[PDB]
Amino acid sequence: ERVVINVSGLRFETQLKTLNQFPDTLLGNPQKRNRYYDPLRNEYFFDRNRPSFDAILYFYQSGGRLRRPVNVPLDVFSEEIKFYELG
Amino acid sequence: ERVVINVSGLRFETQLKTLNQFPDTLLGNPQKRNRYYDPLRNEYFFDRNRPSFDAILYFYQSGGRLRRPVNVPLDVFSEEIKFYELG
Amino acid sequence: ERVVINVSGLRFETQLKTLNQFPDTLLGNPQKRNRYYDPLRNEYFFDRNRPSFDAILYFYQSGGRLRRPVNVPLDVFSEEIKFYELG
Amino acid sequence: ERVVINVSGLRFETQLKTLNQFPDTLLGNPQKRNRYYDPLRNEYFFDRNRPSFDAILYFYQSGGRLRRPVNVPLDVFSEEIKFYELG
Repeated sequence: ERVVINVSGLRFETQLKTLNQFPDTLLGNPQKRNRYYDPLRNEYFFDRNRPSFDAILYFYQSGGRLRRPVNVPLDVFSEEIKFYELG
Repeated sequence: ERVVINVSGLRFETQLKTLNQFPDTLLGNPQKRNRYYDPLRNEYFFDRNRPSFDAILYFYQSGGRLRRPVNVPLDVFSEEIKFYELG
Repeated sequence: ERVVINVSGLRFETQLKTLNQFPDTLLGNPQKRNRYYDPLRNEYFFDRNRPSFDAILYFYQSGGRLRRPVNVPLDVFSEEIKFYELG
Repeated sequence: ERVVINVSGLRFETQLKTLNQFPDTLLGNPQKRNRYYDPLRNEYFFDRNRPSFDAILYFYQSGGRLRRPVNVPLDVFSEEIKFYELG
């Protein structure tokens, strides 16, 4: 019931139900997310920006609210939104 | 004597005495906090905003001081305060 | 040669030599730091503000430079400086 | 294929291929990075500023983009850039 997402060493844990809410996104779509799955460690690994992920995960947890972390530059954050397919 | 609170993968450790200071809150009230207790991992798990929790825990540690993290948006933070019942 | 400081669940690792640089401080003075030592886990535990500690540790690592983290309020940070005896 | 960089207790994980992109830097040059390698723990250890490292790692991940974290002071960050040899 609980998924582990490893973003460059920073582990995030959430419920599969939280991700499946938006099946139109990378993390909400099994076919897409599975290419990042590590069966040895049983977690999804992304070699990407760590600070931006708090806002990405919150998008799912809040049911669709997206807020840019002030500490994260606008151009860095927009690239992440595009990668995770939230737009 | 020490409690572990797991907020979306981010572990916080504090003393039970620190939480019991405010028995009128979610974390200070055994009946409320226990529904989030995971006996397998022996920790309380919250699938919620990670950045906001530093200020939530500090509220207990400082004996009642609540300060909003600049890096956390006002509307996101207020929802957390309501959830943890600090108001 | 390496010490582990656990601040409310957030682990920091540094070298004993880095702390001993300022023997006039809490962390640089064996008699003071030892009352926070946990022999079971072999780490020093502080049930205190997590965000402020990055600047506290950097004080030792930089050889005396103290900068307040913008994300940490001035009154919260000053209380930490007083506790760790850096002034 | 995956490297672990331990910055004062904060673990970062990336791919060796991500670092080797810039062989002219500390982390991209085997001869330089190896003096910080810990064979016992199998990770590279740096007793340095933690907040600055997110932007340092992102430099490699983004293929050369360097942005200063607002929460990190300009003079602290510049010292890190010099140490990791990104300039």
